[PDB]
Amino acid sequence: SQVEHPAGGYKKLFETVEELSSPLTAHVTGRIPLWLTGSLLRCGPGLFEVGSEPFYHLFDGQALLHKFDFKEGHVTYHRRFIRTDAYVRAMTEKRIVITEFGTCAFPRGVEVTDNALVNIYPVGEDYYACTETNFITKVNPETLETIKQVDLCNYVSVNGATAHPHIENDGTVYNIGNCFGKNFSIAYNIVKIPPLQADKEDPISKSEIVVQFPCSDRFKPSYVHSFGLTPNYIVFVETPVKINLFKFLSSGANYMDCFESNETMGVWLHIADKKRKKYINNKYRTSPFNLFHHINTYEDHEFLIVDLCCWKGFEFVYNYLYLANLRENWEEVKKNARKAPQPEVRRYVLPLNIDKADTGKNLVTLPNTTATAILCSDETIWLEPEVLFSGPRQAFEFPQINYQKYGGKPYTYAYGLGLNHFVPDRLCKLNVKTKETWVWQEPDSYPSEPIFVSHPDALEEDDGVVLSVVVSPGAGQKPAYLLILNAKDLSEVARAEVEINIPVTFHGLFKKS
Amino acid sequence: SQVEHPAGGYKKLFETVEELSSPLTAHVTGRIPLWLTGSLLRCGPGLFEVGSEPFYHLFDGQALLHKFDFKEGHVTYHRRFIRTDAYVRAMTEKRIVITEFGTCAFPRGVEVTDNALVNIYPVGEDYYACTETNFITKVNPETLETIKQVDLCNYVSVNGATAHPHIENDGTVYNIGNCFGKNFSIAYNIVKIPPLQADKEDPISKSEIVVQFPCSDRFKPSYVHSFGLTPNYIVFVETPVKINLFKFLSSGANYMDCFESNETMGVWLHIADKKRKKYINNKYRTSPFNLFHHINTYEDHEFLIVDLCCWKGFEFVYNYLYLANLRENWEEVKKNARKAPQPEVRRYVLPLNIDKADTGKNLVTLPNTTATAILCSDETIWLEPEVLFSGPRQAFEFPQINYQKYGGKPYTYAYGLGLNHFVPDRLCKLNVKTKETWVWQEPDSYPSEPIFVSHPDALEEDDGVVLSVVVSPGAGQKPAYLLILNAKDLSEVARAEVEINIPVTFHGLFKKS
Ligand SMILES: [Fe+2]
Ligand SMILES: [Fe+2]
Repeated sequence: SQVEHPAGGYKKLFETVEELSSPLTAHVTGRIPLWLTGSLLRCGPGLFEVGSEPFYHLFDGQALLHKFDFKEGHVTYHRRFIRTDAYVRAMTEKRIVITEFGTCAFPRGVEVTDNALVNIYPVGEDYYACTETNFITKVNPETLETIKQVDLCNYVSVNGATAHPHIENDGTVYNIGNCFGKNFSIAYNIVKIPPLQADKEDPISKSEIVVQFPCSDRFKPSYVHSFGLTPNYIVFVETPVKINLFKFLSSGANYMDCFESNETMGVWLHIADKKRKKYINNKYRTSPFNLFHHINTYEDHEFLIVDLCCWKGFEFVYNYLYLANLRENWEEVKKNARKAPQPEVRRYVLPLNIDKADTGKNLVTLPNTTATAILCSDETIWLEPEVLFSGPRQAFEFPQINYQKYGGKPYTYAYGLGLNHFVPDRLCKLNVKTKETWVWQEPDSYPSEPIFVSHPDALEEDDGVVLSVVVSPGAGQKPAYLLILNAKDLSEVARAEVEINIPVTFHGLFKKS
Repeated sequence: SQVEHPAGGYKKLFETVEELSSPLTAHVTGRIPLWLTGSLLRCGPGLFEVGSEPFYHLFDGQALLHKFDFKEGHVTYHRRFIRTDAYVRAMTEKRIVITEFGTCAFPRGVEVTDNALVNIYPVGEDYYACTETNFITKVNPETLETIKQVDLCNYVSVNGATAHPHIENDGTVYNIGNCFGKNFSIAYNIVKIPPLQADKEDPISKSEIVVQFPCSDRFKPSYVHSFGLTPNYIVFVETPVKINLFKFLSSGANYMDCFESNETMGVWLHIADKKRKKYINNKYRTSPFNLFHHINTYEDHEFLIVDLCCWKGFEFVYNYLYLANLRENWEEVKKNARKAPQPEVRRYVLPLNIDKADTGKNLVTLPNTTATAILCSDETIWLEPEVLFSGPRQAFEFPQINYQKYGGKPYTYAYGLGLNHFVPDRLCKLNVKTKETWVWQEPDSYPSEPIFVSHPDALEEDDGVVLSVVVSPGAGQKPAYLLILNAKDLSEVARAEVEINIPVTFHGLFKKS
């Protein structure tokens, strides 16, 4: 179970690469399924230094857009840097011009980064690469050309937005960002972008605030990375990782310098009625953790099931993700993670109906969970999770599901990237009911978030494949490849090898063609 | 996994029986191991009503002492009521005379029960049956005669004592009970009874207070059921189940009426240096749970590993253990448990060395756990467990280990009784490192706490058997039997059937002969 990486091949995930001018034909081993037709689109950093000025953090390198195309069993690979302000101005001036998450730039107002290195998602007929700021970047998903920059503040009152909007079957987009909501107060706004309507105009110009969540601290919003969505409810988790706005507006500093941990609050969970557009005043509380990715959320009788990838503790996990740390040799990478928060997959169960006559008791009356929710006299509901996966410094992270058909609904399976002291080195499948797992790994191979693609005529939940981009440096070996696994048991079906390196990618999607 | 008991045979665990005048030869099926030589001694209630006056709670029925003897593959069974004050006076007066845990008796000073229905343990050359009060009862382990009543208050300043003293290899006994310790204050005392010394006098007359733990509340001690012991440390867990002494001394009421839950404190964990006899001022804190049984505790580098059978929530679990509830039909037993705390086996890891320079970080630097301990600025150490077993209303309870050789030391295996909505219906083995489990169960069979007995030539931790007393009522069937399982995989080795019923038993021991 404890796998070692003494060769240090994971360092290639963080080495600069060049863009291609046209797509590259990939060498196929095994058999690419013939129904797999479309484009795997993924974002990540590709330039980790501008000349002699280095980027310091994992989330600083300049956005590179990757694409693997699949048709009739053949595969191509293409990549282009996103022509953002951050990238363009850095190429023009031959230096780092915009301040990135953990890299301050040396020398009009505050120039917020639009380095869209995190994720890509559809709004209407368009696709937008994003990071976590107010700026998103329209891209062409066939050529990978950078179409335009969009400033979300032109359309709605929010200071940022997550790279994990939820998208319903009709194309309706929901997302969360903090704002200066009320009188002398901070809040978090849920924005809804409708699908493309008859009049064919930009759906973003029809953005609106659906509902607002209160903040635990008047002047300090929590860092929100993702959130939960069901047909009827929105779920938001407020962690003790706080953004100090006073400290940001003072400054030259970077984004990381403005984060702090609130030691006493623990985690507050909030639910809103999605259709009635109304915050529900249920004071759900639990112990402290970092949270980046919701796995999935759904309704079961009068309860919300909330599956989370947690990190136990209140220190901000991103402190362990500086490039210097991740480029260290293996023994030192392990040492660096010794005092880090511990990863754990957790199921929380939130009762929707709080009856006073149950004060002091466990309200989770469901038959198939060990999660609990205690109603206290002060009207807080204290929650304990059911643990679904727990491995020592072995994270099930970057979770993916059969989203289109089981997102926001009762489900059984999640796929994830396994992180070993923060270094990605395996792919995982988790049965969230039985807790059985499947694993894929090979020595000296470092994979990316697995994306699920259904067989188009699937009736079962895991009838399909997962795709992952893998780096595998070494003598007598192709430096990278696209991996295709059978979603049933994570056995290898095919892989598509390329002869150039591919750096780390965070998120992406499969666009059926 | 969800086993049903529509026939309601579990009710026989709570039906009055008669004592025997001499031992009964048991009918053997399979093969009793020839090295198994000695006496299985177990305590439990055997009289659930005095004439027409009923006892109400599981911990009220009058103490019955059971014994299965093993020699050269043959088995006898014997049982006698313990001639306590509670029992004797009830037979004399033809009514309930002493107030039991959940049964008040109708008409100075305060007459505290000596109903020794819980456990039996050795002190020097003697054996004592006990409950949780200041009165313990010397018994003869061969004849099952009741020798004498001992009032612990004659020897040491404590108001009670648990039924789970720890006993070292040399015979030294440690235990915990609360006391009016300091000025205007409550505390908990650790008492040590030495082994039988040269002068041959009663070791109890040489009892002494080793160390004292402070209380979270000035006038309200927590209910303490058991505690942890290693070669060098004592571990005590202070739960939010509190005893209200003011409410007790006011009263006619019973013991149960004086319990309450503190909603805000959570759980406080305390450690004392055993050899230097000194409380260590480390403020370990975690979320609320009920706790009855420590599984085992041990030292690993500079950390205490603390394995616990927990119930998630602060409502007192004993509220669900009234005889009326446990005698209900199956569907109503399940309904009654719907809002109960959820059982969970948990490993906590307590750092012994708290360095201020790690404030805000996880101090658990061990490689093979996901347990964490966060050092806060206010100097509390917040703890999160590693979950070892978690099943919906399915408790791994009444834990036992290879105590003599692995108690207080690094270990791998625990055995337990599986409770299904509080009804015992299976036997379990847990590998505390890998989390693999083994299960024994048969329809309509309701077993007792499994006791481990080692093979004389054992090379490994689980080389031996577990013994359990099982009730199995029904047509064409022996109403009860002693079950012998192989500790390796919990496969059946033998059983020793008797033709009379055997009610529920709580704890006991095997006395090698
Ligand atoms: Fe993310
Ligand atoms: Fe007990």
